[PDB]
Amino acid sequence: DSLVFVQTDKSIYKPGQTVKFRVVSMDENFHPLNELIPLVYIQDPKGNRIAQWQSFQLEGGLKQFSFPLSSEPFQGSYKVVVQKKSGGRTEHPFTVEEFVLP
Repeated sequence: DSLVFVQTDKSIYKPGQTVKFRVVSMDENFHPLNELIPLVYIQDPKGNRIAQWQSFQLEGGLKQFSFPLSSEPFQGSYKVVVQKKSGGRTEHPFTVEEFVLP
């Protein structure tokens, strides 16, 4: 039983930008944990797993990832999903949008 959570460097990204997120783990008293996470992935508005990293171990209590969005990506709400060994899961949404007219 540890506290894992996800954080993106932004809440809203525009086409062409690289999404950067961090997976963090800690215990009560906020002690950093070098936890081995079984799964973390990004899901787009259509429900696709456009990126996925397996069996990685946190260093210093966290691990950073990045995902370069294409120039014409689906727009709307995405989500980073992390699955911890204990079977617990955590979802962190983020959006990608810009709109046709400036």
